[PDB]
Amino acid sequence: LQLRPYQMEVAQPALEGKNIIICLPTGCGKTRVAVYIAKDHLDKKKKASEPGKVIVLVNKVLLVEQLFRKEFQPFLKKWYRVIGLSLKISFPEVVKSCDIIISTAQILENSLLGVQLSDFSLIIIDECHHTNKEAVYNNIMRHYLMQKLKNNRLKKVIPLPQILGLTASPGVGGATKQAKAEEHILKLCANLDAFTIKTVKENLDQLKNQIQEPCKKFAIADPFKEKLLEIMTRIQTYCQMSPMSDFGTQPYEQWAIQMEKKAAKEGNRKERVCAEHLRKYNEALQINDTIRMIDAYTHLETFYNEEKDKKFLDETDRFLMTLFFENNKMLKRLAENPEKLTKLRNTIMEQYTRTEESARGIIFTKTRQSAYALSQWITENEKFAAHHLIGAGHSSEFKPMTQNEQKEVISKFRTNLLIATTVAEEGLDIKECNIVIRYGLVTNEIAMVQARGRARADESTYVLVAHSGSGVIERETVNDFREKMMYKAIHCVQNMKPEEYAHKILELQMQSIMEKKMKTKPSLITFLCKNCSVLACSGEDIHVIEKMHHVNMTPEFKELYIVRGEIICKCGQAWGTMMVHKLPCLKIRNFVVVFKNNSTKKQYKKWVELPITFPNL
RNA sequence: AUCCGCGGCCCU
RNA sequence: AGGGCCGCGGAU
Ligand SMILES: Nc1ncnc2c1ncn2[C@@H]1O[C@H](COP(=O)(O)OP(=O)(O)NP(=O)(O)O)[C@@H](O)[C@H]1O
Ligand SMILES: [Zn+2]
Repeated sequence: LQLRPYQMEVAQPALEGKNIIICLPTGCGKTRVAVYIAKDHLDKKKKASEPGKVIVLVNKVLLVEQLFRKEFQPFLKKWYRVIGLSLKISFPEVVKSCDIIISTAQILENSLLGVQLSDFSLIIIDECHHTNKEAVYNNIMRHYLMQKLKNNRLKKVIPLPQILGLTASPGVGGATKQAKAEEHILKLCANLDAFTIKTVKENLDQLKNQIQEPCKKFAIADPFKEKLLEIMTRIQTYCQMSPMSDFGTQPYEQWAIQMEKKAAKEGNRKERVCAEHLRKYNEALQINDTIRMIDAYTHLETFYNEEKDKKFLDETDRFLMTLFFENNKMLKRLAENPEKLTKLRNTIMEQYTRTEESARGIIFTKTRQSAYALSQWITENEKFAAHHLIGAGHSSEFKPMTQNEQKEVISKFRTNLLIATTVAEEGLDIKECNIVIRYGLVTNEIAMVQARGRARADESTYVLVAHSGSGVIERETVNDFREKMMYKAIHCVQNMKPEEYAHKILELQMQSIMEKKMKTKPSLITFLCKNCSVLACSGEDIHVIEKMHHVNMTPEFKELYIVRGEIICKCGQAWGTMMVHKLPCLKIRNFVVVFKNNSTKKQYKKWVELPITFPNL
C-alpha cells in the first residue's frame, strides 16, 4: 502492498512514461515507492505483451541485501522473480531470467563494455546525487543519453528504458550563490534525463505530521601540550629546521610531509627521519585536542615500540629514542590525570535521564582512531551504565571492518549496543533514533541531511560539539544555508516553462556527451631505499603477476631484507609485504626512483603513476 | 592475509 | 597537489 497518500502524488508521473527524479524527505520510506512503479511497470508490460526488466542500481553492496529482503522481495515474491547480486555467476545470464535485478552500480558498467541498455525496461537509482561526470553512477547515464541522441537523428528506433531516480536530496555542491545552485540541479536532471524533480506539494501537510525533524542543538567549549612542544623544538634545532608555522596544526603538518619528501631525494638522513618522527609527534598534539590524553601518549608509544623491532645504530635514531624513552614515564603520568578534556560527557547523560533508556545513539567523528578511542573511553568510565563502526577501505595504517562484521553491528543495534560511533553516514538503516551528535565533523549539505534524518521519531535532537576556534560552526552554518538553498533551487526548475526547460536541458546533455574525446590511457630506472641511500633493485629485477602485484623474485634482493609477513630494509625502513601464492610484493612508496638519462629522483605514491611497463609473469 | 585499479567528499 | 574519510570493482 500500500502507498500512503503523499507518496502517490510523487509517483504519478513515473507511472506513465515521464522519467522523473523522486526526492522525498529522509525517513519518508521512498524506496517503497520505487517498488510500486516496478509492479506498475511489469504488470503493464505483460498486458502490452512487451518485455519487462528493472536494473535497480545502488551505491553499496550492503544495500543490495538490505533493499532486497526489506522492500522488493517480500511484496513481489509471488508475482515476479527477484535476485540480489554483488557469487561467481555470469551477469549476462542472470539478465536472461529474473524480472527484477538489484545490483551494485559498477557491475552493470562492467558488462556495458555482453549486455546493453536496450534490454532493460526501467532503471532505479539509490541516491541519485552521486550522478555526475566524475563517477559511478554514472558513466552509464551518459551511455543512455548518447544512445538517445542516436534516436533523435533516426526520427529525422532502438528502445530506451524509463529512468526513475530516487534521492534525498540533490543539494548544491560547493556553491554559495543562488544562481549557481540552480545550475547543479539542471545538471542533475540533465544527467538522469528526468523531466522534473517532482517533490511533494499537494499532500505536504500529511507528511509533516507523519515525519518530524530533530531540533538542532549546540554544545561548545573553549601541560601535556607544553611538555610535547618542548620536545619538538629541541628536535628542530637538532636538524636546524624552522617551519615558521605553529605546532599541533595542519599547515605545519603539511610542511613536515613536504620536508620528508625532499629529504628522501637529497638522501640526507636526520632530515627525513626526524620529519617522519615529527609527523608522529604532531599527530599526538592534534589528536590530544580532540581525544583523551591517553591516546596521545599511546599513539607515540606504539610508534616507538615498533621502531625498536624494525631496528632490531646510527646517531639519529639514538638521539630520538633516548629522547622519548627517558620521557616515556613522564608522559604516561600526565596522561592519566584529568576545556578539551571535558567534552560532550554531559550531552549523552542528559538524554539517558529524560527517556527510560536511550536505546539509540549515533556519534560522528573525522578519524578512525577517534572512533576506537571514544568507544574505549565509553566502555571505561562506568557507571553509566557502546561500540564503534568504521569503513572497509584500506589506508592510514588502520584495519577496516569486514562487511559482514558491519552487518553484525547494525543487527546487534536493532536489539545489544545503545550507542554507535561512525563516519559512514547514509545508506545503513537505524530506527527510533534521537541524539545523533556530530563531533567535530563538517562534511557537506548532503551528508548533513542524510545524517540529520537518522534520528526520528521522536523529540529528536541534532547536536554539534564544536571548538571555540577554529570553529566548525562557521562551516556548519553555511551548510545549513545551502540545505535551505537547494529547496528553492529545486523549486525554480519545476515551475520553469516546458519549452525553456527542455531546450536548456539538451545543452547540458550534448555538452556532457561531447566532453569525452580523451584517451583513457623499462630498464630506465633504479630503486633506492628512502630512509637510507642504498641500491635496492635495478628496474629489470621487478616482475608483475596478474598485471597487478609488483614483485622482486631476484635472489640478490633476498639478501637485502629482513622479515617480521612484512619486509623491511637493513635500516629497518619498511619496504614491502610478503604475499604467498603456492611472491614478495613491494610498495612504491618506500622507494625513490632514479631516472637514468640524467639523474633525477622522483617519488611515487602508487605503481600506476610511473610511466614504465614491467614484464608480466 | 592482503594487493591492484577506479571514484566520490572533506580540509590546507 | 597533500593529509583524512567514504565506496566500488578486479586479484590470491
Ligand atoms: N509506503 C509505506 N507504507 C508502510 N510502511 C512503509 C512505507 N514506506 C516505508 N515504510 C517503512 O519504512 C521502513 C523503511 O523506510 P525508512 O526506514 O523510513 O527509510 P527509506 O525507505 O530508506 N526512506 P529514505 O531513507 O528516504 O530512502 C520500512 O521498514 C517500512 O516498514
Ligand atoms: Zn635502507
